[PDB]
Amino acid sequence: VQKKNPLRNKQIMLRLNPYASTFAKEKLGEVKAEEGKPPKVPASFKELLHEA
Amino acid sequence: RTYRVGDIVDIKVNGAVQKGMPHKFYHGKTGVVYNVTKSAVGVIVYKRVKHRYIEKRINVRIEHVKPSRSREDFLRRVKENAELKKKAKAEGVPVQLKRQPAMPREAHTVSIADNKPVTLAPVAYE
Amino acid sequence: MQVYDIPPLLKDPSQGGDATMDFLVQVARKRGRLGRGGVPNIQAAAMTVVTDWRDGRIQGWT
Amino acid sequence: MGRLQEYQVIGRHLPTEANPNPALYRMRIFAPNEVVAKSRFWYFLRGLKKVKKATGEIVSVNVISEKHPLKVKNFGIWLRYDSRSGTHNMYKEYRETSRVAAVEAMYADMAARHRARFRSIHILKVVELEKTEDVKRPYIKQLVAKNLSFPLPHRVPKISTKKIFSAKRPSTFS
Amino acid sequence: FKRAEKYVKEYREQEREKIRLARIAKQQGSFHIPAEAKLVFVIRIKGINK
Amino acid sequence: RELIYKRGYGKVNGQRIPLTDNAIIEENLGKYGIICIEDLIHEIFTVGPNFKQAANFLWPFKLSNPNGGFRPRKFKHFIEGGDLGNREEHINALIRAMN
RNA sequence: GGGACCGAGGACCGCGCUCUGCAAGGAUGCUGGCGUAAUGGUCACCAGCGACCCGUCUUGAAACACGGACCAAGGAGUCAA
RNA sequence: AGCGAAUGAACUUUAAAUAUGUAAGAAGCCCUUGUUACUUAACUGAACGUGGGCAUUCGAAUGUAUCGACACUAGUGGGCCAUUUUUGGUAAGCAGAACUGGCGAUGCGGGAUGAACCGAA
Repeated sequence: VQKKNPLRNKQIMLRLNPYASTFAKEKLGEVKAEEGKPPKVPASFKELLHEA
Repeated sequence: RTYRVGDIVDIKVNGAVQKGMPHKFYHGKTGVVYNVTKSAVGVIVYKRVKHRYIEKRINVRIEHVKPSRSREDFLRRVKENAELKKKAKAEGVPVQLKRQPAMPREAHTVSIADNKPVTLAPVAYE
Repeated sequence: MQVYDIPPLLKDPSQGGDATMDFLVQVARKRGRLGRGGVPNIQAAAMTVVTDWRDGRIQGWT
Repeated sequence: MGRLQEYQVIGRHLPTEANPNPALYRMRIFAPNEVVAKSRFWYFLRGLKKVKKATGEIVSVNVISEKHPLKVKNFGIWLRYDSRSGTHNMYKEYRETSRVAAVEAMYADMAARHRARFRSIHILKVVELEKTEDVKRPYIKQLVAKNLSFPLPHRVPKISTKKIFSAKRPSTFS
Repeated sequence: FKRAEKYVKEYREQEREKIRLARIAKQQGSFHIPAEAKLVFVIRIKGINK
Repeated sequence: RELIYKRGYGKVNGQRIPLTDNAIIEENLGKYGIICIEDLIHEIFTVGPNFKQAANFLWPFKLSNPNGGFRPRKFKHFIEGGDLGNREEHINALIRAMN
């Protein structure tokens, strides 16, 4: 009878996508990056970046 | 050169012979032979007016006509697919028998060793 | 799921009666076997899976 | 030409059987965004070599940020521009903070004095002048004078444009 | 529910894989060239006069 | 995602039917393996073998005019300060305004 | 969080969910004044903005040219072979 | 572009820009064999077919708000302007050809104004 937007209506989004509840509860839009010591930029890369 | 009624010919219009030469619109054309005479060949060509195509009949001599190979790609494919299909059924795996358009290139890495990049100015001074 | 992806099968009434109809569709998706209108080649996808099983592409034991 | 950024664009001709591991050329391009920097790369490479977008690919595009965007520098820009007569040479100096800001200052300057367009200006060299004696133009020379200090005569105050009527007349001293 | 579970995981893994490959090329000295895009959205913005 | 969820309509017997149910996706693209919205979104984004059937099933998207306008003059190419042509990821800024 | 415009259908059925029912196949609940020119409508006039005088003929088109003082009644593709 | 390939627009390994002709399978086939007054030294070839299969991507993409044939009926059968390509000439004008677009049957926004401009039906 009328088209209801799933971006604005939470009930329509759960009708079309039942994982939208688990997406919000587990905060899958806010996943942190994996751990690890980030290794430095190699010196050859910086010299080419500032070559001229 | 021997021509048969019904084959596909290409009109080139050589400038050595001024007899039997068609118009410049019919130069560099391609049509189907409907009539063969002693020295001239009648070729049916297509010409577009606004949206449709009006078929026109022109008499072109032997010195301006040559065979084409546009069909030859189609018959080359019809045997190549035939042998491939028989060879596929012989050992029993499917093969993509179609030709597909060129796809975007996949990801790859390029090493910088031995190929250090050269910097270039907008205009060359040397 | 780790080999040919296969997003999970709709089970339908009963178990295995219609699930492996959907499995042949999903395998033909990942292989790329369709129709003129796009209808997947379920039978060629099935003979692909059997051939891959004969070659040892899928692990399994009793 | 907007808030320009320096880009390091590296591109090469497509690898073939006759010539695998191709030449790998590199340019520095001042462009408003990523997409313009690729286009200026292939435009400049087309004039120099026979490498176009159809037979070439982009290897890397990186942004060259300033080392010290808080230190005042004297820059020298050597450029060619095209007029109705032909192609000419200039060397102009700009007292700025970043290499991109000197290029923005150059484009507005060439549009103002000489009515030059972005399509006619070729930037050949942007050089930071390390020493004070390297400055050659008198408008930069008076800026690098020892104990430089000046007043600001006739300063019109910032009055809001919706304040149509004022009660007392403004002053232009402070 | 399980189809949408594996789609979200795949999108995250595909995004991280492009970053990791670009990182491991930069530290090995090389350049990683990402794949040319397979999808394009075309919007018509001009009238059909002339 | 926003285009399919908000402006997504289907060709069902030559008619423009909004995608308000997962059922009408299954009646039309269920033989291709597509049974819900997320499979339709997965197929367009990760370009699969059934892209031709899924893209043709979608009615062409009737976007509105962008919020904030195009540019001062929009009939030049994007690489000379216009709007026509190819833009890498700036089409996402255009799609956000037209949605 | 702050606004604007709209309430389309008329027992139930469907797709779903935050569950003694819900925001889920289109607005209900509570309250006030008036119950008559109050809303609404029709003319006359002022105000803001818009707006060549009709028909015929020619031509790619205009322009020229022709008819037009006003009203009532009559007035032009019919019949036969 | 090269002539650290040969040779010398009329040179080429390669190859633009810009439009353009033709072909892309079920009507094609392939395998077995029937006719012919065509053809061949000849159960040799050419045409039409019978029997099996390629019917699930059946042999590029994209679209498809259907397409073809026969019979019948009405209005039409003038051009103007512009882009691009091309031919000829003049002191300068200008004259011809091909494609395409606009106007003729088209209202609306803009260019103060409006047959030929921009935007958009």
